Amino acid sequence: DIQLTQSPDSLAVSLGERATINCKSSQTLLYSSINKNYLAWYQQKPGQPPKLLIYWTSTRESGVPDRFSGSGSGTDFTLTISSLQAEDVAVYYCQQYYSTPYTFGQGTKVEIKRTVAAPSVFIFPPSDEQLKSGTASVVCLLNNFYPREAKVQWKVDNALQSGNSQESVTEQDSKDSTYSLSSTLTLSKADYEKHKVYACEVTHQGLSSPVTKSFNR
Amino acid sequence: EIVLTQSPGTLSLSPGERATLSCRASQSVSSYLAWYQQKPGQAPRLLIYGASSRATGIPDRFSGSGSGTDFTLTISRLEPEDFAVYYCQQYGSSPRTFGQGTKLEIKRTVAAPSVFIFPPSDEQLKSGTASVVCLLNNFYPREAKVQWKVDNALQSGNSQESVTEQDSKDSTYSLSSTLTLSKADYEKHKVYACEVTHQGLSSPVTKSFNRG
Amino acid sequence: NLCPFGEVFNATRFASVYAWNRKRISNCVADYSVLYNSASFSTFKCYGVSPTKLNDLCFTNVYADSFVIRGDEVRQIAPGQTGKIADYNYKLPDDFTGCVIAWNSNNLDSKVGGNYNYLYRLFRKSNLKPFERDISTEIYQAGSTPCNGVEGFNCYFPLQSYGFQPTNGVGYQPYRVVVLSFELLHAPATVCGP
Amino acid sequence: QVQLVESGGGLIQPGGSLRLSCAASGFTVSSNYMSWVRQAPGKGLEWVSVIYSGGSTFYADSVKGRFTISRDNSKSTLYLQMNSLRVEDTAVYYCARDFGDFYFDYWGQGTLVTVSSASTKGPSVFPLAPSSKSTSGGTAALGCLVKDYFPEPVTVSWNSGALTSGVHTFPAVLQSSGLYSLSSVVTVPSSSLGTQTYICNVNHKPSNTKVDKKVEP
Amino acid sequence: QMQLVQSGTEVKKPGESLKISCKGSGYGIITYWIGWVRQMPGKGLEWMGIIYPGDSETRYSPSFQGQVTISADKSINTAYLQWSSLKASDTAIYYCAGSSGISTPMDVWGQGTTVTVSSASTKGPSVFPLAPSGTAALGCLVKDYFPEPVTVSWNSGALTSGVHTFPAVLQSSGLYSLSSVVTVPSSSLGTQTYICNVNHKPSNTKVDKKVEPK
Ligand SMILES: *[C@@H]1O[C@H](CO[C@@H]2O[C@H](CO)[C@@H](O)[C@H](O)[C@H]2NC(C)=O)[C@@H](O)[C@H](O)[C@H]1NC(C)=O
Repeated sequence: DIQLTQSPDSLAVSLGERATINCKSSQTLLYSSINKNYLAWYQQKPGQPPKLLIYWTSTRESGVPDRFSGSGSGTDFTLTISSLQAEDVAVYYCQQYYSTPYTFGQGTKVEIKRTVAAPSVFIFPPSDEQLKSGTASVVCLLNNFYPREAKVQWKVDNALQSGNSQESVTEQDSKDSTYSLSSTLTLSKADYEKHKVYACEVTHQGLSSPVTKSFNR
Repeated sequence: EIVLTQSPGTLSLSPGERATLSCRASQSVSSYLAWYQQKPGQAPRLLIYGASSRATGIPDRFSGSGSGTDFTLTISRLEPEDFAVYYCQQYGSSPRTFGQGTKLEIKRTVAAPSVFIFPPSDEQLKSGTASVVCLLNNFYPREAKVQWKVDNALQSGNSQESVTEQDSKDSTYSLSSTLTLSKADYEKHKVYACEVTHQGLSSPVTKSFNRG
Repeated sequence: NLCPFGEVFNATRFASVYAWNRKRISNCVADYSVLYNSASFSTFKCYGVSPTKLNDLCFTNVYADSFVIRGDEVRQIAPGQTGKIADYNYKLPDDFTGCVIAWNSNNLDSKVGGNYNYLYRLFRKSNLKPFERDISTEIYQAGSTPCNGVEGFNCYFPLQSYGFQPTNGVGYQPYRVVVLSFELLHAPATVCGP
Repeated sequence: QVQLVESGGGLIQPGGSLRLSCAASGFTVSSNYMSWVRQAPGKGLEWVSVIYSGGSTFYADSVKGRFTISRDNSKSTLYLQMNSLRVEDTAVYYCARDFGDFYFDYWGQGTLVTVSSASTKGPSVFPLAPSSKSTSGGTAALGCLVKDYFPEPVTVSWNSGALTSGVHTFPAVLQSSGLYSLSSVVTVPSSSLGTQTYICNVNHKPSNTKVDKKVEP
Repeated sequence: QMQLVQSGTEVKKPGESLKISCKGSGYGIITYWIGWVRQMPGKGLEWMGIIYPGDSETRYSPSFQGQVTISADKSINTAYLQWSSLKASDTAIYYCAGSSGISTPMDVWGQGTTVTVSSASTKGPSVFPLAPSGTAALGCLVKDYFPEPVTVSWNSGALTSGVHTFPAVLQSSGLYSLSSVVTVPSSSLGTQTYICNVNHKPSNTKVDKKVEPK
């Protein structure tokens, strides 16, 4: 059971720059008779099966652009992507095939770097038809913001809510490389009509002052 | 001859609910009753024997209850594959007898039927018979009233209906009504209309055509 | 020096049909008028012999077979009959000469909640020969897989409990049956009427 | 595992004889109670005959003196010789292993016995062409009409099994003429009528009839 | 030039058995060992086991040693991953990969087979409008549907710029909820009509909901 731990978990690199991913191994992956380290690198774009990039830590798979290079020996291995482009956004795994069972790393997320953009905050009250079903859902939208990190808090007549909301985040946009986040607060009609003011607290590095969007039932 | 009577004739429940079925006997049988499940196109499958004992390979959500003249099969947490026709059979006195069965169908939101009408094909008209097909597509509940009105005159006695089982995906029924007439009778009228009455329709829907 | 008919008919407890008891009666005199004049017997069917003329005859051996069955199964206690009781529990020969006497014993043998003490043979690979008693409890092998004395798939217990709850119908209620087998041959006698 | 596979069903004239077979697996037929249970089309279940493990035979009154259940240990098969058949006997006959003449724990797939003085006839297939009357929106309805065949069954496909989504094959309805009628319809997008070709494949084995009908709007 | 094609998407209740397929076609099929990789929703790749189609030699990861069975049929060049009793934890997407040998990288990968195991049952989505409150944003709420996926389009695909359909999120109820929002000029609310096309194929549900200001 050879363990592979790779760092960093996430990486943000700009166009025409270098990205570096490390991979730490718990055992030497070197064969006596071949003098090659048995470690491999894989690329997995979202929604697609993994693709092999580099094997033996130095040799590049045929068809891989030469901007990908492998390095390292012993227990340390590194993957270098010089001149990062838009099509290299994926999750990269280091896998050892020295001996069964094969093991993978936890994965490394790679994204582009963009000029900081403040989110556009909108809030949507639950529709009349949904209220007929006895459940009210309030949707708060953060549109076209970078970086992905953001803080969202739900205030229902103040006093905050903890555990009645879920968040969904989109991938980086293919052109402007921004992010979109939606947080939906789910409550029954009984609890929905027991309060008046519903507010969506938003915290982001685009603006120092938190932005609050609210409405009255 | 001892008769078993099952209630209800048909039961409609959503998945996850609890289904209760009845089986009343002409005479006391003293726990000598069994329960069978039969899916459409398949053979009956044993569920309960001894009126309470569970057959091998039967999930715990099926339970048999009752004795003497009154018996009850209960299904809890209904799963989509648990919907079929259920029979009760007594083995207290020869000859062994079954029941009329109880159809168990999934309940869903009301869906109005799409109405399509098919004039008889020219190939069929050569043989001297004309058949007009009216299609009611993807509706619920099953109850639907189909009337043929030819030249605004109500037709009766020459139409047969057929309804599919519940679809495995959207749980909707489909109905086909065919009006069969000879070529001579078919060409003695101009306007053929199909009128559909259903719960999901604010007013009756009529799809019609002219023989031209 | 009378024959002990009361020990058989008025016995406190009867045996199960699969393990039917038989009492040998010899070297005694009997009064058959206590039978065929009583009104307790629901069915009194005699084959070959005349119960009315029994009081002035002689026999070598008279066997009294006793067991308990359902009312539905009383018809099977008869020569030439077929069924679970006739084939697997108690079979009479086609030339049986005697009487089958039965009566309702719901008040005696039927307990609240089930007697569970009267059993019948449910599974047997072949039918019984006349006057045969199979008291085996070996697990019935319904397949080619050995049972090894443990019940399971294709391995059932050959015996079944009757139940006998007092609230059941007349057909389901227990019935006590006494089968009298008469036999005359050579000349030892020892079983005569008055 | 327990398998019960039946054979012998078909069409037979009234008064004619017919024998049913039931190949068994997973138990010894000479040691188990076995029963035949029939089911009239659209009706409930009805017990017919049972053979005890000791060879005893018992029959229902409606079939007594005409049917004769039997077993063959060498071939592991249960037989039901049906003689002097009547129109009322028309049913699907099931072969079931019986537990001590109480209940049926294993059932066969079932074979259909049809008793009638009508003669076998192959089906006639006519198209149900799409039109404006058959187009309630972006979806159009088309199908086939399988008419005047006897006896059952008829299997209907679309594009030799390629088309299976949104296909409704209605149950056979017995016409006043004594011949079954069946319709199968499909729902397709209205933009594919001039591009795709729809063919319903109708197969009626009793008449050795195979019809591949094209439908044109 | 070795190609792997897997079986279709599977949705099963817990406790059911499942057998998936992975057929290979190429030139050096005799040299390829077929492995299996599991990727749980939001998790990384997990190596389950490998098999050689020729002699059917099979090696399992210790985690999956006794709860999965890998079999191969060298006649038709197909490897199978099989379960006896499915668990809710088995919900993932499974890949079959081909290695030209043991202790060799995996060159060939299949498209993947999505497996969903849930106690829930098929249910159609409920589509609720998101009322509009310069730049103005509206959208549609797709709630309480099972199983995935649901495709959302606007104006029959005419509107595609500014559309953000968020990834589905599993609710505590065991169902899925999804929101899709668009960005439009605030001067077109009174004139332009916006309709979201929500199609849930494993329900035969197609809803065309129109959104307008309250
Ligand atoms: C079993 O016992 C009863 C006993 O009851 C007898 O009733 C008759 C009716 O007049 C009477 O003659 C007796 O004296 C009673 N004897 C008593 C009360 O001890 C008999 O009826 C049965 O015949 C007996 N069984 C046999 C085989 O004799």
